Amino acid sequence: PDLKNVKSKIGSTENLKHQPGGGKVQIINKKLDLSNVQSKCGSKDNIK
Amino acid sequence: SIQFVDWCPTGFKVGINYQPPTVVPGGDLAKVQRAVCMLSNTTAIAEAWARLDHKFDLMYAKRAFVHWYVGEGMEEGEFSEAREDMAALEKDYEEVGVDSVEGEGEEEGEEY
Repeated sequence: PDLKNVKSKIGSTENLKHQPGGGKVQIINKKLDLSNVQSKCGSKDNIK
Repeated sequence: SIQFVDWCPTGFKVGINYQPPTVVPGGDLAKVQRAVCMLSNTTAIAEAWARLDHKFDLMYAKRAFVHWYVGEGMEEGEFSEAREDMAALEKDYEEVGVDSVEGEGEEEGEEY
C-alpha cells in the first residue's frame, strides 16, 4: 500500500498566524491651571 | 511526574454526589462509605490504536477476509477511505502530544 499524503486535523497547525498580538496602556494624569489666582483678602496696600 | 500535556493550563473537572456505590446480589465489591469514577483523555491510547491499525494493515496487505465485505455492497476503496482516517488521527494524536513546539531544527550551548 501507499497513502500518498495525509495530515492531522484540527489544532495548533491551523493557529500559526494568530498570536494574538498585544497593546499599550497610559495614565491617567492631569494638571490644573493656576494662572488666574490672587489672594482674596488684601489690606497691606492701604499703607498708601 | 504523572505527566500532563505540557501545554495544559487546566485539566481537571469535579463532580460530587451523596449516594454511595450500591451492592448487587451476586456482586463482587465491598460495601463502602465513598467512591470515585475517573474518565481520562490522554495521548497514550493512540499507540494502542497503532497496534489495531497495524493489525488492519497486516491482513489488508494479504486481502485477508476482504471478500466477506465487498459482497455486502461496500468497496475496497471503502476500507482505504476508513484507513486514511486512522492515519489523520494517529498524526493528530502526535500533534496534541507536542510540547507546544512549532520549530524546525535544534540548538546547542557551550560544553567541553
